[PDB]
Amino acid sequence: REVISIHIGQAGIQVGNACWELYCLEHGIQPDGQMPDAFNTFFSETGAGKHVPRCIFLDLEPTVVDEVRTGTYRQLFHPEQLISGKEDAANNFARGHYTIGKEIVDLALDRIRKLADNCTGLQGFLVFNAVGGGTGSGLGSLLLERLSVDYGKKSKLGFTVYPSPQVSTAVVEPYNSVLSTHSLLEHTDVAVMLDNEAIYDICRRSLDIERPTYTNLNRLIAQVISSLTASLRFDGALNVDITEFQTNLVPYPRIHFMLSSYAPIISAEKAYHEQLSVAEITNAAFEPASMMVKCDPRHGKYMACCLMYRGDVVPKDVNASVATIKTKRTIQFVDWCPTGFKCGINYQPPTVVPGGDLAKVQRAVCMISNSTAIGEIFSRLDHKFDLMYAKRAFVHWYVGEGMEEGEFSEAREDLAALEKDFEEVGA
Amino acid sequence: HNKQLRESINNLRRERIMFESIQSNLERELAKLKRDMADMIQQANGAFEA
Amino acid sequence: VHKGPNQAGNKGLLTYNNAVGIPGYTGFMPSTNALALPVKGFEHTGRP
Amino acid sequence: KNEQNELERAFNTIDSKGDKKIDAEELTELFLRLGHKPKRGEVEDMIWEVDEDCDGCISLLEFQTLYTRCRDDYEPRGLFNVVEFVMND
Amino acid sequence: LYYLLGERTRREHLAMDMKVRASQQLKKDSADDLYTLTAHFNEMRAAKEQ
Amino acid sequence: MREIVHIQGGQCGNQIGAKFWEVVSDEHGIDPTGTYHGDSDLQLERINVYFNEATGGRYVPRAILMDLEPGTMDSVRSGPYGQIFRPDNFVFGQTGAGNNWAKGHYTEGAELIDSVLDVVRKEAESCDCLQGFQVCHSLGGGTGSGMGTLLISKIREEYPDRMMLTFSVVPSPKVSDTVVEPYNATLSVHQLVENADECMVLDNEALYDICFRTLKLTTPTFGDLNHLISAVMSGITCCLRFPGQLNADLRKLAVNLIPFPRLHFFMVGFTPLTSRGSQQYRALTVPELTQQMWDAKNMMCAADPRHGRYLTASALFRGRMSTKEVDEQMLNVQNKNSSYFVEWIPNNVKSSVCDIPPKGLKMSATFIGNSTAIQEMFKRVSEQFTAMFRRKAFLHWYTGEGMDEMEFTEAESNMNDLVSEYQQYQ
Amino acid sequence: MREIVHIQGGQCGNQIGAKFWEVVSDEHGIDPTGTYHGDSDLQLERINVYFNEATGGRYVPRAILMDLEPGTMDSVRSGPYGQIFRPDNFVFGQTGAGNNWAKGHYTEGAELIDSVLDVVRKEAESCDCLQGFQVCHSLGGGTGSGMGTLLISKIREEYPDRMMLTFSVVPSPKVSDTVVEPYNATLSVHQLVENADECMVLDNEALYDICFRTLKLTTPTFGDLNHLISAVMSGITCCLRFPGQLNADLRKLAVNLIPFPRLHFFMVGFTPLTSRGSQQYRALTVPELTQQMWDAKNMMCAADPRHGRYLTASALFRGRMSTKEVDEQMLNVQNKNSSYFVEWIPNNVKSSVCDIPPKGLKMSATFIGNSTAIQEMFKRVSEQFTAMFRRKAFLHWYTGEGMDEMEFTEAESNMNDLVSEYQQYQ
Ligand SMILES: Nc1nc2c(ncn2[C@@H]2O[C@H](COP(=O)(O)OP(=O)(O)OP(=O)(O)O)[C@@H](O)[C@H]2O)c(=O)[nH]1
Ligand SMILES: Nc1nc2c(ncn2[C@@H]2O[C@H](COP(=O)(O)OP(=O)(O)O)[C@@H](O)[C@H]2O)c(=O)[nH]1
Ligand SMILES: Nc1nc2c(ncn2[C@@H]2O[C@H](COP(=O)(O)OP(=O)(O)O)[C@@H](O)[C@H]2O)c(=O)[nH]1
Ligand SMILES: [Mg+2]
Repeated sequence: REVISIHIGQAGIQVGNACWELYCLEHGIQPDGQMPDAFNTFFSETGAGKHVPRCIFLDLEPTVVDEVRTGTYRQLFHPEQLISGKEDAANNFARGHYTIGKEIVDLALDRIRKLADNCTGLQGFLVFNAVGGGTGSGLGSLLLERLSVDYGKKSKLGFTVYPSPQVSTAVVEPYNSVLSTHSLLEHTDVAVMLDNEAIYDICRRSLDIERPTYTNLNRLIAQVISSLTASLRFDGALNVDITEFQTNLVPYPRIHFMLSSYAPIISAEKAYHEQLSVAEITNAAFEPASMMVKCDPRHGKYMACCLMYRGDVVPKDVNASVATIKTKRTIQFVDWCPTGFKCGINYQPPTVVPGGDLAKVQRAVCMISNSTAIGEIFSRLDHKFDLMYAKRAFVHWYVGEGMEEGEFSEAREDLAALEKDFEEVGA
Repeated sequence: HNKQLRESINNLRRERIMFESIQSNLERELAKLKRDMADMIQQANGAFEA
Repeated sequence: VHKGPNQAGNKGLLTYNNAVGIPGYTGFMPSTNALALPVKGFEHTGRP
Repeated sequence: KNEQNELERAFNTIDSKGDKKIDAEELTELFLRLGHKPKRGEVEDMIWEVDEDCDGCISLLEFQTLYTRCRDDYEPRGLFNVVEFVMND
Repeated sequence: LYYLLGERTRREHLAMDMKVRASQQLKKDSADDLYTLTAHFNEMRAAKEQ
Repeated sequence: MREIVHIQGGQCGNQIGAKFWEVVSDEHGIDPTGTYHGDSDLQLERINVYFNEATGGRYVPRAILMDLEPGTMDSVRSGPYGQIFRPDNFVFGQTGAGNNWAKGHYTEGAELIDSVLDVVRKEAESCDCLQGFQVCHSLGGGTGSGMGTLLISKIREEYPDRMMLTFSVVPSPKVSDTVVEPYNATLSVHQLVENADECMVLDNEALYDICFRTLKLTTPTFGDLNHLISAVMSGITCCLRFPGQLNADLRKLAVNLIPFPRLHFFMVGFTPLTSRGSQQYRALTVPELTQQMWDAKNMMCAADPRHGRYLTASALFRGRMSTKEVDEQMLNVQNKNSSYFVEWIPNNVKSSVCDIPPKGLKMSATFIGNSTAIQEMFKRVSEQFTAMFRRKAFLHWYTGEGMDEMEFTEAESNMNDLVSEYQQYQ
Repeated sequence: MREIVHIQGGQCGNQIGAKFWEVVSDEHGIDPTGTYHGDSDLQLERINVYFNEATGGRYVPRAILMDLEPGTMDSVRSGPYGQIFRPDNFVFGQTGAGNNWAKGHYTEGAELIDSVLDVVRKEAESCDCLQGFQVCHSLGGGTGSGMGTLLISKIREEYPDRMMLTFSVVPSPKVSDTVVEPYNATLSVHQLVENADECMVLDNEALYDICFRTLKLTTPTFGDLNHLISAVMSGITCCLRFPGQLNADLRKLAVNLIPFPRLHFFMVGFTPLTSRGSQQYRALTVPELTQQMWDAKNMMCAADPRHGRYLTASALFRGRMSTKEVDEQMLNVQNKNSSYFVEWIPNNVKSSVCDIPPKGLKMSATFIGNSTAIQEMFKRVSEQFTAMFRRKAFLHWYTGEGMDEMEFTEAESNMNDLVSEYQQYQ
């Protein structure tokens, strides 16, 4: 049972730069790459006293990639994986999908080919990218397209980073986001949205760090992913693999967008503070003050929820907890499903990273649900997309690259169809 | 500041929506239960007369 | 009637106690001075 | 009720498609009939502060509770004052 | 004006919440009375059988 | 002589069977290395029902583990009494179904079921006279329900004359693991009512409630729940493995408890079950066991039997007892609560006595009741099935694999006619 | 054979019962670990009245502890002879009523009485031929008075033909611990006049006076008072457990003492009670016992009988005594002070002899007199009840909980006709 992880764009490989640091520490691998069977799902044992990740960083600008090449993880991250282009897509979906994709995607998927042939029990792929940028959106969609036509039946777990409504670093993010979803809809099987402003508020409120950088963000992103694959990496009382989300969380072939959350995101002094048990973290996983997307789940009705439990938990109290949640009436469910839960329990507690701001906790919960607040998110992005598109702003860059208005309009009405789909299902 | 207050009000109203919906569902279930109550009364009367 | 839940005093085969009583005693006897049941007519399970 | 028959007749004459829904755009044509030019962002606010249960659209029940509330006594009377004008004339 | 509107809508929302809580209490009452009535009907069934 | 092979499916089935083979080996006195170390001779004559002598006192169980994910098999070999199975009996897939009944019944079955059929065949003709088959599995999971269900169908087609026991847990909304519980349970039950001879229904909700109230445990892990189910399974099969003053075989219990070919869903209890703090303060008499046995809060289903009637009932006792006391206790229970029994069948209680108690106890019992309160469970499930199916949720992960819609309507109709005929005979 | 189920309610009842079971176990020679260590066979043949053997000489009391604050349970388990009760009989709430009769009768009763009824139902069906029940409780508190009252009412409506003893301490103005003493006593007495067959009025005032004058104790804690009350209760039921020249069971004593269905409030005493300093200067004869029995200062109630008349009286003697001496003494004490006895009833004294003295005495006695002076105690309480009820002090705590005012009017009216008919027969 093995799963490979590809990273697209500037944000994706920074996430991976934190993720694999967490992985090698969790499996006791020094950054040079050797230990002083559970690792087999991420690391292949070459020769003697060496392990190499099942991953490929890829990006168009060489700055961030060769910073990985020269950093502390020279020996661990292997030479061929780190694919780097010569020049950026420059926040231009057309430039990252039609000009430079045509030269880089074949080299990438030919690497993925020999990676899958090295693997034996491939569970699925999982991609890391942000759709606001050019490289993450454009060749990310192009790659996912060629991965779908090549394998198709294998699960594809897409952990995307959407632009925040009020916090924004770029300008053409609406154009690139919409053009990303136009392919993300019919290519990814299981796609999890993670905003930035929510993580800012989480680090501000619970972690009480006044001045956070991207490092702490990516640190807790790795915590979430590691807590999601812990069921495969280690045995538990009730294990749940990568194919179960495919079944238990996606009621329709076009409704796959999952809100994720994590608990307890706590500081060092506050672990000393509070008495921790299952009931309060099961609660705190449902407040919007602890979700990974800046959206209000009270505005929406849940479709299905999944609960990853790590550490020292029995099935008794977690079953009692979800009982209290199901009988609470602050939050409601759809009338379509009576049993809207999918639990999972693993024995190994979450590990800590030196320099990280989380305390070592006895037990933690990773929630992944499905709601209609996402349907509100896409409308919020759609509104500011049409505001800019109405004046034909910035269109000449994409047209000069070689695209037209047809895919603009059809992606616009494609999101409109997605809006209608959500409004119909939520009823 | 006006926009902040407006957003807060909008949130409050959108939660009021959820509250009235769950109220409606609970009322449906309560009506079904009182129907069951009346049925049990009728069954008891029948057994007593028998 | 005589057999009841939760009391292990008077569960012996004989109604009375042979140790300190005559039949029709209706006095309490402990479980220690109470007879044991016969399982079957032949007493062993072996094939030499 | 003797005011309320004409209230609901005023409501459907303000409406054009005849349904429960009235949009700010129909409100713009009503403003054109009144004669004074509304602001750029005024008519959305006027509909938003009164539309309470549903969203975007305004409903007959919403109009009704708004009317009896604004009949009573520091309260937004945005759309109330203008319909009252229709009631007066 | 918007401040006062918020002050009003908060009270209305709290009223809705308390109505929901009362509905839950009535749910519990109705469930208990249903259980007792079913028990009574089973008793009457035993009586008429005897 | 009379032979019972064991078939374990899915994760729950494997962990239940692990505890089951631990307690059976404990009863027959064989150590976890596979050799005999008992004291009494009574254990030797009836190990041929559950074992095969290999070489020099090496008794391997007549078991077949079957699933699709190596985690469960590793957890089997990890714990004690895992070194005694035959590695060839570890018939085993590689992909994994994962809560998808269509995966467990149409795609992965086509390449696993021929192999499991090979090994279960070879293990069937390895012995002389089959009594029947014994399958432990779930109705919520994918690799347990679907694969085990097709296995039942294939087996009942090849050996239609042998008995068959199915210990199947059912899901409940109060202890709910997954989301597709009704889509799995409805289809499996739909197939079990035409294939299986009888089913012993279990559920985790009643077990948790038992360990809370009667056992008064603090942390009811899965180990103790599987421990209770194992004690139940040893209790129902003790008649063949040991002599007694009145012997009741499997077919004997079936013909005593099954009045109609579709009325074969049993609810089970177990006695004695006492808390450790009160373990020495209690007494051991047949009335004491009977009071705990006929209690409604001791059933291992989420079906209050006082909301219906017992069609029939059975109690298998273990220990030195007087059958006169046994029969008068059954008569007292039938005479006092005469409303809770059916009218048109007199003497609704079958009994049996075996003279060997379980290890550590002086006297135990095992209750098996075919009541009509089970229709509450199936209505409770079928209504969730209709709630999801009426708006076609989650339907496409099944229709996209080979299943069609009329199968779901078939399971609906079969579930509905079953519960209606239960309501009829009530 | 004849059976007595013991029920303890409230803090007063539980601690009294704790010393009670200590004394009883001492008399039957069973050590606090629950095994037999006596010497004669006379102790064995009548422990089915009070105990049930669990397994191998482990005798457990037939008692039910019932309260709402775990501190009493802790104080029970902490002391010796604490590990003998069955943990299942520790039926027990969690909130606490706290001197609120409505809390003990309407709020917590509704969810605690069902469970305690199931426990006492199992304890009563565990025995064959009920003689009656024995309920120790208080009248001042809430969880003892109101709860025990509801339990008595439920039991009387279920087992109407069985006897019932209740030992109730009553409040006094001189020993006045709580403040709603009249509000609790009046309602409880109003219910004990209709439900309970007979009760024994006790009070802490007379007990303190006894420990000061006769015992000449320095620090009369609650342990010694409960020791006295325990000795009296043991003296009452000595007749069922040990044979004598003249048996007098509970029902036999009831019919000998109760002339009219409402005249069942008895003042009780106990002899001998002498200080260890003066036990050397005393003798041990039946006159020596009797002239301490009929002493006014030896009654365990604050109702001096020389303010009224005796209706009936009983004496239970224990030890190898001469029945002529017994009867000539009852005749002499009836002829000397003839005015204090009722006129239209000849031979107002029932007597009885048992041949087994308590451990530590050669010859003992127990006086149970049904006088008419108890109208003084009820008058003393009813006037405090009216004094508060005249302008509704403390009333909202009860009326706001479900009770109404006409219950109080009913209670005082029943108290008033009770006292007036005692005065009538005087
Ligand atoms: N959470 C998080 N987001 C990041 C991080 N780095 C970049 N981003 C997001 O990435 C978006 C812009 O895209 P980039 O990742 O900078 O670069 P790109 O996606 O490859 O697109 P190009 O700049 O054209 O190459 C910004 O809106 C950021 O929000 C990071 O370390 N953590
Ligand atoms: N009693 C018991 N039940 C279990 C155990 N493991 C899982 N279950 C139940 O089985 C259901 C899930 O079945 P699963 O093991 O996933 O079936 P599978 O995926 O087909 O192998 C859950 O509802 C659990 O309640 C166990 O060890 N003991
Ligand atoms: N003899 C005796 N009386 C007690 C003891 N504890 C409390 N009391 C009496 O009980 C009365 C108060 O009633 P209480 O015990 O609180 O009743 P409850 O609250 O219902 O349990 C006081 O007047 C005390 O005199 C005790 O240990 N021995
Ligand atoms: Mg970039």
